[PDB]
Amino acid sequence: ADYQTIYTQIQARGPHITVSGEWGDNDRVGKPFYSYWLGKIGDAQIGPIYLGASGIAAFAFGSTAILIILFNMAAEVHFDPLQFFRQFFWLGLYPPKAQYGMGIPPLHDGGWWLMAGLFMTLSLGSWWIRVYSRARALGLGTHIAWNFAAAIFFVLCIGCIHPTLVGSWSEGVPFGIWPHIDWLTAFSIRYGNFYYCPWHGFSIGFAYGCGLLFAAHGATILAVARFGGDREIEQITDRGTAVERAALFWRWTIGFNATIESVHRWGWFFSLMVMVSASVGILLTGTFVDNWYLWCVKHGAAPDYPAYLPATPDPASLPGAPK
Amino acid sequence: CFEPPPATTTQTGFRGLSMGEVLHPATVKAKKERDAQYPPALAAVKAEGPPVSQVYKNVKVLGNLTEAEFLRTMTAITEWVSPQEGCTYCHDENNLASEAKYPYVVARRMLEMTRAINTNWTQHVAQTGVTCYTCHRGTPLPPYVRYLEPTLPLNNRETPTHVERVETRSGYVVRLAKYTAYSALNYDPFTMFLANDKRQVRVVPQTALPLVGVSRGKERRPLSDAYATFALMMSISDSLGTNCTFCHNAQTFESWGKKSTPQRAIAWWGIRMVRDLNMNYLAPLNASLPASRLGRQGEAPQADCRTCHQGVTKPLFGASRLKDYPELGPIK
Amino acid sequence: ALLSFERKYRVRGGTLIGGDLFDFWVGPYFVGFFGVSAIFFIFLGVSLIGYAASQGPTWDPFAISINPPDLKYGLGAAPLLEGGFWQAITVCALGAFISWMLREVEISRKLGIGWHVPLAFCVPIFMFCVLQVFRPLLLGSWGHAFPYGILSHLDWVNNFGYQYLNWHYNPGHMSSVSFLFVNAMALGLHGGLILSVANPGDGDKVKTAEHENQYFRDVVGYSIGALSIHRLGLFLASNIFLTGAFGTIASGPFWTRGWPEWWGWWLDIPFWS
Amino acid sequence: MYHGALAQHLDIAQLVWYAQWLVIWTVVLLYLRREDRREGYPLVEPLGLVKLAPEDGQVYELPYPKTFVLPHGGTVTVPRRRPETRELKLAQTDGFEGAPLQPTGNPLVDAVGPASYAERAEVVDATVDGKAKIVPLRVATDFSIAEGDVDPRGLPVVAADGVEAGTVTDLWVDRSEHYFRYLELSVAGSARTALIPLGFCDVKKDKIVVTSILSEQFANVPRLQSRDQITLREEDKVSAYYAGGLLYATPERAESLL
Ligand code: BCB
Ligand code: BCB
Ligand code: BCB
Ligand SMILES: C/C=C1/c2cc3[nH]c4c(c3C)C(=O)[C@H](C(=O)OC)c4c3nc(cc4[nH]c(cc(n2)[C@@H]1C)c(C(C)=O)c4C)[C@@H](C)[C@@H]3CCC(=O)OC/C=C(\C)CCC[C@H](C)CCC[C@@H](C)CCCC(C)C
Ligand SMILES: C/C=C1/c2cc3[nH]c4c(c3C)C(=O)[C@H](C(=O)OC)c4c3nc(cc4[nH]c(cc(n2)[C@@H]1C)c(C(C)=O)c4C)[C@@H](C)[C@@H]3CCC(=O)OC/C=C(\C)CCC[C@H](C)CCC[C@H](C)CCCC(C)C
Ligand SMILES: CC(C)=CCC/C(C)=C/CC/C(C)=C/CC/C(C)=C/CC/C(C)=C/CC/C(C)=C/CC/C(C)=C/CC1=C(C)C(=O)c2ccccc2C1=O
Ligand code: HEM
Ligand code: HEM
Ligand code: HEM
Ligand code: HEM
Ligand SMILES: CC(C)=CCC/C(C)=C/C=C/C(C)=C/C=C/C(C)=C/C=C\C=C(C)\C=C\C=C(/C)CC/C=C(\C)CCCC(C)C
Ligand SMILES: CCCCCCCCCCCC[N+](C)(C)[O-]
Ligand SMILES: CCCCCCCCCCCC[N+](C)(C)[O-]
Ligand SMILES: CCNc1nc(Cl)nc(NC(C)C)n1
Ligand SMILES: [Fe+2]
Repeated sequence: ADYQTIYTQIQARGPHITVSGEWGDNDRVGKPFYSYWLGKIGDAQIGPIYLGASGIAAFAFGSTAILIILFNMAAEVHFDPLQFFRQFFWLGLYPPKAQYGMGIPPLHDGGWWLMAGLFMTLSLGSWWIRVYSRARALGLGTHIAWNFAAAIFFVLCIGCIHPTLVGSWSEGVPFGIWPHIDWLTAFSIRYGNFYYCPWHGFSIGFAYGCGLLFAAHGATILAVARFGGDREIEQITDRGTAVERAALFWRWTIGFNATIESVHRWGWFFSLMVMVSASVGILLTGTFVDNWYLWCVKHGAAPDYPAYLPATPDPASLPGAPK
Repeated sequence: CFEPPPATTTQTGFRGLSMGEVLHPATVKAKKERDAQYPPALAAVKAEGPPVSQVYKNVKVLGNLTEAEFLRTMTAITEWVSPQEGCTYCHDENNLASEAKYPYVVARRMLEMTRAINTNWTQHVAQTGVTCYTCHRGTPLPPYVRYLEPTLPLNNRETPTHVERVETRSGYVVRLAKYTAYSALNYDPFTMFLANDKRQVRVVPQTALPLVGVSRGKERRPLSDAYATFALMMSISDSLGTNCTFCHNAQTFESWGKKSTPQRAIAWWGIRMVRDLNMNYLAPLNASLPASRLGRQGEAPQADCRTCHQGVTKPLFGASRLKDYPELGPIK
Repeated sequence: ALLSFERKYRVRGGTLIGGDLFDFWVGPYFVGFFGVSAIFFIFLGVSLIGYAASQGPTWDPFAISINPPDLKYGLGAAPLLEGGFWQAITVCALGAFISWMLREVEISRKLGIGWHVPLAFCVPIFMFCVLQVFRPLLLGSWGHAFPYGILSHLDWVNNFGYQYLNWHYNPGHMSSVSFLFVNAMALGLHGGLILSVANPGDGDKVKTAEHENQYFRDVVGYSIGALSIHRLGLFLASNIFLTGAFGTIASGPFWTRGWPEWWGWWLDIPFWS
Repeated sequence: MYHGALAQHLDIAQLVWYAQWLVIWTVVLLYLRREDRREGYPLVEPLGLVKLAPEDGQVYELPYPKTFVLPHGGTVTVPRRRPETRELKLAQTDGFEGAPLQPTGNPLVDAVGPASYAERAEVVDATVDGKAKIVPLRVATDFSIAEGDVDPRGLPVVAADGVEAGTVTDLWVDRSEHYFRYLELSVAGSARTALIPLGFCDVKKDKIVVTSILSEQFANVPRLQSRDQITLREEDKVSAYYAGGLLYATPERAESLL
C-alpha cells in the first residue's frame, strides 16, 4: 500500500519560502508557524497572511453585516444572553413580511435586512477583488476569480435580483441558520416544486458531477502518487508516466480520457455550471414561470400515477362548499 | 435523542412515491391508553315521562328529554367536564335552574355548539361526532386551547417554566417553534388562519406562467404567505401526529384528485369547522367568562386541530358515543 | 487506435479472476472477467427496463417509471408488473456496479497504480444500497425504495423528505449538504488554481509549485499543498454519502417524528427551558 | 395574458431549455473533448501498404497547438507528434489488436508493462529560484526531519523476500514543497546506491520495509548520472522500476489474484 497517500510518514522541515508579489509583499503579516499534526495530512506551515486594501475592506463590510444580524437576532430573545445562546439557530433577520413592492421597507419590517444585504454585497465584492489581484500580483491566471464571480452572482440572484425582477423585497433570503433553510421550502412551494425546475436539475447534475469528478480526480492522483503525479504543473508541461497511467486507466475503463490539464478544465467547468445553471433557474422563476410542475405538465414531461387511495375532488369546488 | 425499531409504516400513495405514516409503536400505544379513558356510555334509560320542559323550569336546549333521559345527560356531562367537582361546578347547590355560576351558561352554549358540530359539521366529524369529553377530557378547562398569542406548554395541565410564560418575551421564538413542530417559521398559524376566515391558505399558482396583472410589485402576495401556510401545515401535521403525505402527494401540493387523499378533503372541512366554532361559539364567551380565563387581549380560550385530535388522526382513535347520546346530535 | 504512448503498457497480467482468458481489449475497453459480467448485467437490466417500460402507458423518457411493490408484499417477491420488474432491475444494477468496480481493480493492477479509484467508487454503490436495500430491510418492505424513473425518482425523494416534516433539519442531511457544497467549491478552487498556474495569460511564464502555495497563503493564510488537496477532495466528496447514509438510515428505523423536533434535545435542556 | 408566453405554444423558459443544452454540448464536444487530445494524438496504429490522406478526422479532433513558455527557459507546444522510438521487449501473445503483449526479457530492466517510464525531459526539476529541486539531505542542509518522525538514516531496508537488502544513507527532499520523496540506500553486496520513492516504503521504527521487489532486484534499480541530482526522466525510471515489481517481482503476481 502507499502510506504516503494516507498521510506523510516522515515530515520535513525547512526554511519558509516566499514568492514575491508584483505588489504588497510588504502587507504579508504574521510569522509562519508549523503544526505537527497538520503536517501529517497537509502542509504544516500555517500563515503568514496578506493584508491589503481589498481584504481589509472585505473584512470591514462583512463585520458590519454581521453586527446588524447579530443585534437584531439579539433583539429577538429580547437581549437575554442565555436564551440567545439557546435559541441561536432559530433566530433570524427577515425581509419584508408585508408587500411593500420595491419600496424600502421600515427597519422593523425588512429595513435592517436590506442593510445587511448591502454590506454583505460589498464584503463579497471587496473579497472578489482580493481574489483577482493576488492572482495578478503573482503572475497567475484569474480562473479562480472567474469561478467565484459565478458564485457571487448566484447570491445576488436569490438575494437581490429575483426580488427586484418580480418587484418584491419579501422574496429575499433571511439571515439566520434555520431561517435561511425555511426559505428554501417557502420558495419552492410558491413556485410550484423546484424539483420540476429544469435548471434546478442541471445544477444538481453539476453538483453531483463535482462529487463524481473530485472523488475520481483525487483518487486518480493518490493512485499515481508513486510516480509523482501530485506535481501536476510539470506533468502538464512534460507528460510523465503518472499521467500516462492515469489516462490509460480512464481510457480502458470508460473508453475516452482527459489529460492532466484538461481534467482540471472539466473540473472548473462543472463547478462553474452549478452556479451558472442555478442563477438561470432563479432568473426565470417568477419572471416567466409561476409553477414549475405545471410548466412541466404543460410541456409533456411530468410523470403521473394511479390513484391509490381514492381520488379526492377539491371540496372548495363542490356544490355549496363554503369558502 | 432517538427512537428504536421497528416503525409502523402505512401506504397512502401509489407504490414508489414514499407516501404514508411513520409511527413509533410505543407512542401510539401511549396515546391509545390516554384516549382509552373515555368513560363508557351510561346505561340507557327508558323514556317514561313528560318533557322536562314541562317538569323542570329553566331547560332550554334539552327540553324535549324525558326526566330520566335528562339526568342521564347531566350525569354524562358531569363525568366528561367537571368530574372532580361534581354537579355543583355549574349548579346552585339548592337551585338547579340557577344560572348564578358562569359554567351554567357556558355549559348551556356548549350543548348548543356540541349539537352544531354533530349536526352541521358532518362532513368533518361524520358519524363519530364529538361529545364534551372530546375536548374537555375530564376537566372544565380543556387541556389544549389556543389564545391570540402562542403559549406553552401546549398541555395547559403542565406548569409553565419562566421562559414559557407568555410574559417572558425572551421565550417568544420557542413558544412559536413548539406550535409549528419546532420549525423556526416566524408565523402563528392559529391567529392567521384558524381564529377566523380572513386569510386564504392556498398560495400556489394554478397556471404555469405568471398571469399579467397579479404578478408584479404590490399586486403580489408576499412570500411570507408561503411561509405562513407552511407553518400552518407543520402545525396541523403535529396536531394530528402525522406527516404531509397523510394528505398530499408532494409532487404537487396544490393539486387535488389523484394528488390528494380522502383525508385532505376532510381536513379542508375541519379548517372550516374550526373557524365557525371560534368565531361563533368560543370567541364570544369572553363575555361570559371570568377574567381568570381570558388571555392578554381579553380573548376567551379557543380551539384548533389539537383541541380535539390531541395528536391522533382521529380523535380518541375514532371512539364514538353518538348513538349513546342523541341529545348531542345529529339534531333532526 | 492506441494512444501514442499506450502500447508499452498493454501487457498481460493483473486479473482478479479469469487470468489470460478475458485479459484483452476491445477497442480502448479493457474487458477482463468483470467486463464480461458487467456487460451481461447491463444487457439484462436494460432489457428488463424495456419490457417493463413497454408494459406501461408511456414512452416519454421523463415520465417512464418502474416502481417497487406495495408495502404489503413486504420483503417478498412481488408480481412482475407490480414491483417484480423493479426487483429484478435492482439486482442487475448491483451486478453491473460491482462488476464495474472490480474491473477497475484489474485495470489498476495491470497499470501498477493504486486501487484508490475503485475504492472511491464503493461509496456511491454503498449509498445505492442504503437507499434500496438496507433501509428497506430495516423498515420491512422493498416498497420503501425509490422508483426507476428520471422524474418519478424525484417525487420519491420529495415525499420521503416531507414524511419527516422538514428534511432540511435532518442532522445527517446537514452534514451531507455541507460536504456537497465544500466539495463543489474546492473542485472549483483546485481546478482554477492548476489552470491559473499553467495558463498565466499573454506569453507569461508557466509558474511553479511555490506560486500555488503562495497564492492561498496570501488569500486565506493556508495552503494544503499539492498532494494533500487531492486527498482532501477524495475525502470531502466521499463524505457526502458517508455522513448522509446516517441521516437516511435513521429516518424511519430510528426516528419517526419530524426532523425539526429532533433538535429539541438541545432546545429543551431544562437548564435553559 | 402571461409573462413569458411567446406564441400559441411557445414560452421563454422553454426556449432557454434548448439554449442551455446547446451551450453544454458545445463546450463539452467542441472545447473540452478537444483539450483532452493534447497528449498522445494522433492515435498510433499499424500501417497501410498504400495510403495518401491527410486523414480528415485526425485534423478535426485536434485543437490548435498551444505553447507554454517555461519558467526557466524554453517552450513546450502541445499537441505534437511524439513517437516512441525506444525498442520494447514485448511480443504479441495472440494475433488480434485486442491481445495483450508479453515481455521477452526482464520487464523490470527492460521497462515494459507497469515498469515503463515516460520519455520525460532529461533535465533536473528546478525550484522557483533555479536550484535543483529534489536533492539528498547531505546537500539539503537547512532541511531536517520533523521532531517526532523516524529518521531512516541507519535503518535497514527489507525486501519482499524478507531479506535485508541495504541500509538507508539519506532522504531526498522536495525543496519547492518541503516533502521527502525518496530514500537512498547502500545496496548490500554492491557498491551502488538506490533511491526508492517514499510511497514504496513502509517506514517502521526499526526497519524500512519494501514489498515491491525482492532483495535480489535492488541491484538493477536504475542509476542516476549525477549523485546529488536526479532528472525528471530518472525520477520516472526509478519509480516505474518498483511499480513493475508489483506485477513482476515473482512469477505468480502477473497471474490471476484469486
Ligand atoms: C436520495 C436522492 C437521490 C437522487 C436525487 C436527485 C435529484 C434531486 C436530482 C437528480 C438528478 C439526476 N439523477 Mg438522481 N439518480 C440517478 C440519475 C440521475 C440523473 C437522471 C439526473 C442527473 C444526475 C447527475 O448528473 O449525476 C452526476 C453525474 C454525471 C454528471 C455523469 C453523467 C451521468 C448521467 C447523467 C446518468 C444518467 C442516468 C440515465 C438516465 C440512466 C439510464 C440507465 C440505463 C437505462 C442506460 C441515478 C443513476 C441514481 C442511482 C443509480 O441511485 C440516482 C439516485 C438518486 N438521485 C437518489 C435517489 N437525482 C437531477 C435531475 O435532473 O433529475 C431529473 C436532480 O434534479
Ligand atoms: C423543498 C425545497 C427544495 C429545494 C430548494 C432549492 C432552492 C429554492 C434553490 C435550490 C438550489 C439548488 N439545490 Mg435544491 N436540491 C439540491 C441541490 C441544489 C443545489 C445544486 C442548488 C443550489 C446551489 C447552491 O449550491 O447553493 C449553495 C452555494 C451558495 C449558496 C453560494 C455561496 C457563494 C458565496 C460567495 C459565499 C459567501 C459566504 C460569505 C462568508 C458571506 C459572509 C456572510 C456575512 C457577511 C453575513 C439537491 C441535491 C436536492 C435533492 C437531492 O433533493 C434538492 C432538493 C430541493 N431543493 C427541494 C426540492 N434548491 C438553487 C437553484 O439552483 O435553483 C435554481 C435555489 O435557489
Ligand atoms: C423535500 C425533500 C428534500 C430532500 C430529500 C432528501 C432525501 C430523502 C435524501 C436526501 C439526500 C441528500 N440530499 Mg436532500 N438536499 C440536498 C442535498 C442532498 C445530497 C447531498 C444527499 C445525497 C443524495 C444521494 O443520496 O444521492 C444518491 C446517489 C446515488 C446512490 C448514485 C449512485 C450511482 C451509481 C453508483 C452508479 C449509477 C450509474 C448509472 C446508472 C449508469 C450511467 C449510465 C451512462 C452514464 C453510461 C441539497 C443540497 C438540498 C437543498 C439545497 O435544499 C436538499 C434538499 C432536500 N433534500 C429536500 C428538503 N435528500 C439523501 C441523504 O443522504 O440524506 C441524508 C437522502 O436519503
Ligand atoms: C461520493 C462519490 C461519488 C461518485 C464517485 C464515483 N462515481 C464513479 C466513480 C467514482 C469514484 C468511478 O470510477 C465510476 C466511473 O466510471 O466514472 C466515470 C463512476 C460512475 N458514476 C456514474 C454515475 C453517477 N455517479 C453519481 C454519484 C457519485 N459518484 C458520487 C457523487 C451519480 C449521482 C450523484 O446521481 C450518478 C448518476 C457512472 C458514470 C459511473 C459508473 C458507470 C457504471 O456503473 O457502469 C456500469 C453500468 C452501466 C453503464 C449502466 C448500468 C445500467 C443498469 C444496469 C440499469 C439501470 C439501473 C437503475 C438504477 C437506473 C435508475 C435511473 C433513475 C434513478 C433516473
Ligand atoms: C460551485 C462553487 C461554489 C463556490 C466557489 C468559490 N467560493 C469561493 C471561491 C470560489 C471559487 C473563492 O475564491 C473565495 C475564496 O476566497 O476561497 C478560498 C470563496 C469563498 N467561499 C466562501 C464560503 C462559501 N462558499 C460556498 C459555496 C460555493 N463557493 C459554491 C458551491 C458556501 C456555501 C456552500 O454556502 C460558503 C459558505 C468563503 C470561504 C470565501 C469567500 C469569503 C468572502 O467572500 O469574504 C467576505 C468577508 C467577510 C464576511 C468578513 C467578516 C468576517 C469576520 C470574521 C467577522 C468578525 C465579526 C466581529 C464581531 C468583529 C471582530 C473585529 C475584531 C477586529 C475584534
Ligand atoms: C463495446 C463492448 C460491448 C465492449 C466489451 C468491453 C466493455 C466492458 C465495454 C464497456 C462499455 C461501456 C458500458 C461504456 C460506458 C462508459 C461510461 C460508464 C461512461 C461514463 C463517462 C462519464 C459520464 C464520466 C463522467 C465524468 C466525466 C464528466 C469525465 C470526463 C473527464 C474524464 C475523462 C475524467 C477521468 C479522469 C480523471 C478523473 C483524472 O483525474 C485524470 C487525470 C489525468 C489524466 C486523465 C484523467 C482522467 O481521464
Ligand atoms: C350532576 C349529575 C348534575 C345534576 C344532578 C344536574 C341536574 C340538572 C337538572 C335537573 C337541571 C334542570 C334544572 C332546571 O329546572 O332548570 C339541569 C340543567 C342544566 N344543567 Fe345540570 N346537573 C348536573 C351537573 C351539571 C354540570 C356539571 C353542568 C355544567 C357543566 C350542568 C349544566 C346544566 C345546564 C346548562 C342546564 C340547562 C340545560 C338546558 O337544557 O338548557 N349540569 N341540571
Ligand atoms: C358538551 C355538551 C360540552 C359541555 C357541557 C361543555 C362545557 C363547558 C364548560 C363548563 C366550560 C366553561 C369552563 C370554565 O370553567 O371556564 C367550557 C369551556 C370550553 N369548552 Fe366546553 N363543553 C362541551 C363541549 C365542548 C367541545 C366539543 C369542545 C371543543 C371543540 C369544547 C371546548 C371548550 C373550550 C375551548 C372552552 C373555553 C375555555 C374555558 O372557558 O375553559 N367544549 N365548556
Ligand atoms: C406537511 C408539513 C405539509 C406540507 C408541506 C403541506 C403543504 C401545503 C401547501 C403548500 C398547501 C397550499 C396548496 C395551495 O396553495 O393550493 C396546503 C394546503 C392544504 N393542506 Fe397541506 N401540507 C402539509 C400537511 C398537510 C396534512 C397532514 C394535511 C391533511 C390532514 C393537509 C391538508 C391540507 C388542506 C386541507 C389544504 C387546503 C387548504 C384550504 O383550502 O384551506 N396538509 N398544504
Ligand atoms: C383543524 C383544522 C383540523 C384538522 C386538520 C382535522 C383533520 C381531520 C382528518 C384528516 C380527519 C380524518 C382522518 C381519517 O379519515 O383517517 C379528521 C377526523 C375527525 N375530526 Fe378533525 N381536524 C381538525 C379539527 C377538528 C376539531 C377541532 C375537532 C373536534 C371538535 C375534530 C373532530 C374530528 C372527528 C370527531 C373526526 C373523526 C371522524 C372519523 O371518521 O372518525 N377535528 N379530522
Ligand atoms: C438599500 C437598497 C435600496 C437596496 C440594497 C440591495 C441589496 C444589494 C440587497 C442584498 C441582499 C442580499 C444579498 C441578501 C442575501 C441573503 C443571504 C443569501 C443570506 C443567507 C444566509 C445567511 C445565514 C446562513 C447566516 C446568517 C448569520 C449568522 C449565522 C451570524 C453570523 C455570525 C458569524 C459569522 C460569527 C462571527 C464571529 C466568529 C468569527 C467567531
Ligand atoms: C446533466 C448534467 C450535465 C451532464 C453533462 C454530461 C457530460 C458527459 C461527457 C461525456 C461525453 C463523451 N464523449 C466521448 C461522447 O465525448
Ligand atoms: C428536472 C425537471 C426536468 C423537466 C424537463 C422539462 C422539459 C421541457 C421541454 C419539453 C421536453 C419534452 N418531453 C421530452 C418531456 O416530452
Ligand atoms: C498547493 C495547493 N494548495 C491549496 N489548494 C487549495 Cl485548492 N486550497 C488550499 N488552501 C485553502 C484554500 C484550503 N491550498
Ligand atoms: Fe489536480
